[PDB]
Amino acid sequence: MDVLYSLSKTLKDARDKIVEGTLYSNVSDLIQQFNQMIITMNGNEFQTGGIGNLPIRNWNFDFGLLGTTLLNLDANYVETARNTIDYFVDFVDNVCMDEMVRESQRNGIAPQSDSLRKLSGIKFKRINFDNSS
Amino acid sequence: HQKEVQYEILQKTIPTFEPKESILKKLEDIKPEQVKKQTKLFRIFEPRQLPVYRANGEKELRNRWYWKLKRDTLPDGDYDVREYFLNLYDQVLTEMPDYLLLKDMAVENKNSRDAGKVVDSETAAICDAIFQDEETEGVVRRFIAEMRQRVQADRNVVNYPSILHPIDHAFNEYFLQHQLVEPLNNDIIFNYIPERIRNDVNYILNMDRNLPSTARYIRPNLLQDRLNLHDNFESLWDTITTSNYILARSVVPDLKELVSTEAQIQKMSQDLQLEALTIQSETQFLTGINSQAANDCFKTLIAAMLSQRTMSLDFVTTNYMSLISGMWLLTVVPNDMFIRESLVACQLAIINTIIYPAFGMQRMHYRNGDPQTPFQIAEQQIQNFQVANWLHFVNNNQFRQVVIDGVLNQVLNDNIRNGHVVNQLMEALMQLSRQQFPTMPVDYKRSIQRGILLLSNRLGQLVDLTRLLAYNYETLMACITMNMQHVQTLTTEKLQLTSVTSLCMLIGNATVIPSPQTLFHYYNVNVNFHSNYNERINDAVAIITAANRLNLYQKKMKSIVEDFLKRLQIFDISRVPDDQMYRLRDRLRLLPVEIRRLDIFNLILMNMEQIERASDKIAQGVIIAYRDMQLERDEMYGYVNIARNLDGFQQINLEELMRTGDYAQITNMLLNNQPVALVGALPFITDSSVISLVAKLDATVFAQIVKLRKVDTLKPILYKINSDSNDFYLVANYDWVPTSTTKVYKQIPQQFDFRASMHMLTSNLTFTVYSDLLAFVSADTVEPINAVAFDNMRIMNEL
Repeated sequence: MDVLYSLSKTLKDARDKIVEGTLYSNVSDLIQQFNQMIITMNGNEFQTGGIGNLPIRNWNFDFGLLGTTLLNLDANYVETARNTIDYFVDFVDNVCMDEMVRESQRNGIAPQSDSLRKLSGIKFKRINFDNSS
Repeated sequence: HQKEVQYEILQKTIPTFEPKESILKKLEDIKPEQVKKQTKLFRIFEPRQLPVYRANGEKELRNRWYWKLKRDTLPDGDYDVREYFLNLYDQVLTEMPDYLLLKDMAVENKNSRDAGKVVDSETAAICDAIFQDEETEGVVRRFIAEMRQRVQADRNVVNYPSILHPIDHAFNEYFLQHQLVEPLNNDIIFNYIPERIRNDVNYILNMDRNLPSTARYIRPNLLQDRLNLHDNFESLWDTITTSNYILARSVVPDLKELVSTEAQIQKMSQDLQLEALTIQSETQFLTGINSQAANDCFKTLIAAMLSQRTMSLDFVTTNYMSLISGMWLLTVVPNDMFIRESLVACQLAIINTIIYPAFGMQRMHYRNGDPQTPFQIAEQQIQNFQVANWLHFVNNNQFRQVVIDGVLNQVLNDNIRNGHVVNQLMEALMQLSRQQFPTMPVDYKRSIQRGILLLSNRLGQLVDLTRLLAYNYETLMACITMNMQHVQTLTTEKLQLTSVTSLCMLIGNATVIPSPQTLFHYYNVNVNFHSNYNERINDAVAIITAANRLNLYQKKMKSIVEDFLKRLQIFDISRVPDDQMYRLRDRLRLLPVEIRRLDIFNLILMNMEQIERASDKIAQGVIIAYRDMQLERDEMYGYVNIARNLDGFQQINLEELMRTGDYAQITNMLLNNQPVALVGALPFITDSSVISLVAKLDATVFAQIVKLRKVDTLKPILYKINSDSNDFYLVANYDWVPTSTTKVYKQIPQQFDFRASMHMLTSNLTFTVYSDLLAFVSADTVEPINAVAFDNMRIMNEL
């Protein structure tokens, strides 16, 4: 749940802060967090949605890191970031929906969907950052 | 010959200095980060008196103070200017002080009426010049005569008046506000000692020095590897582990009071009865058994484990004494410390020469690439509990990973540390001495069993040796500061099993532990290497990031990476593979810049344009407007064809024009007299001749652009018409408006303002910076006879 929230928060920050012409100093920490997220998620397969009419979605992560060398962000940087952000946002939305439609009488506080169960492993705990909501 | 050729092919890709041992010197020459002290305030600007002119172009009777670059050496061309500012960034970083004590730079203020002092002598010169100037305000003069320093010795604080350009003040204030010195007290030194050595009862640590409150020190940057050189840098990691292995060899203690080599050799010869056998190699059996080999084995084992450098096993299969000793070696040394082929070969020799023949089992037909080692198969296939249990331990005695004080450490099984598992080995091989060896010839069987008993009957000595080896490893591992990453290296350290036999058969009961000074030296070398590694990473990342943010697209990061590797002191850069160099570049590009260097770069970046426009030898551009424009009236020139901005003109970037080589647009505009602004750092000719302006020579300087398709020779004319011109009468005695078709895009110098330049610089009155903290620790050791292990029992109990 903390890793899922951190993914969503990182993506929201990327959508709100990775904008054309912005100083790299405005995004440097965010770019580090985003690259950490990409590294952590790369090479992992996820499956979301086999309950009700929720479609089966398969997710593969093979993305390049964002650059750290610009002074102000330009169109190329924003386009690469936007493509990666779109894929990740779709993945996070599907994972959230898959988790929202499931319930358990025994351990209902624990994750129900297999995607969130996978995200609860130690290998994803690096993604975790600011939990302010 | 062929083997040497192939090994040379492999070694040419490893940046390890070929005389391995020489590396030690290179490792021990790395000193702590040199402490830099500022001797004078950092200045880019100085006040200078310049002549001024009335609106009619007549020189006035007074000069005016303006800020000018002390060293006006800016090059032409925008790219060259950005390179100049990168070089300025490097100069500032190298000359950046680690601390400042302003009292050192404080000098006497000549005009002070209250014994005033200022920092620095340049401020004194400026203040004297302003005091003597007739156009100075009386209030400013009285303040110079009354401004005072404040020295609070009880608080250890000093404030001094200074005159500085705002950029110079920014730099000096950053230096003053962000010094690297921290207060030093005995608690900090005590915590600087490794925590496991402070808890070891074999070492007595005392603090017999008093540190004044004015003591300072600079914290080493013991950040863990940001480049992850253990991952996907085979050659660099091979070099790193080789250097660590050499250092560890240097610090491993020497064994004392070893068994007499003559007595042990005669004993082994009598027991083995080799002469009575039919072994084709009768002499070679006991060769290599001596005290030198035993010491070399001790050093090699502990150093290899400390450096996590892979070891290869070199043995003659027919020498079953070597195999019997290798049984102990595999018992005590984790099996992941050996190259897989060597471990498999040694284990298969042990299985097919000793263990399976002992139990009458069919010789193992082991297959290379099997996920199981020969011992892992034997553990399942052997039913005897002694041998099977020893095999189980040997199979599962890999290093355990644990983080202590933020450092990853490879630690041993507790049964190795207390030496208890040797008993199991003894048990196992005692069983091997009772086995029938069904089909073996009886003399060879007797020789093997008597060798097994030779190792067996040294149970107490081997327990003592195992405890001593483990204790020495742990004590020297307390002194490691970089993560002990376990990787199978390209090259290995070759360990002779005859040296293992020497160590097993010659070790006595003389405990030898690292000296406290040896531990402190090892820890200091490790800290120095780690800090230098981190600092050079910071420097490389800073320069790469600055070059990228300065848009220095022709800069080769390869040179930066090579300089970084050279400053690491342990790489022969000529043998670094290119793929690894480029991977290093990529990983360095991803790291964030250290705060101090990044702040300095921000300062330089934000003040770049102001510094550039202060230069008197480059202009910021030239507008070619084929209409007649009146010469502006400027206090610094008289009449001058100066453009304050480029508004209203198409801009052609001269750097882009140079880089592309496409001169079609510029040529079309120059041919058709299309107004334009050529933008870029340009040298200009200062022309004071009115006749030159009438001759319109400023408009004659752009045809060479079309002719040569070059912009590096473009030198526009800047007119400076005033009463000092030889032909100024033409302006004065005739009715006309001096005009030109070209203007030079340049700025006017900033006037000196006393209120905007007078600052108070604050620092500490005095302190002493110390480098060797462990010099403040009085370290003694117990008698080796009384040295105990982690379990509070003596390391060697056979006494």
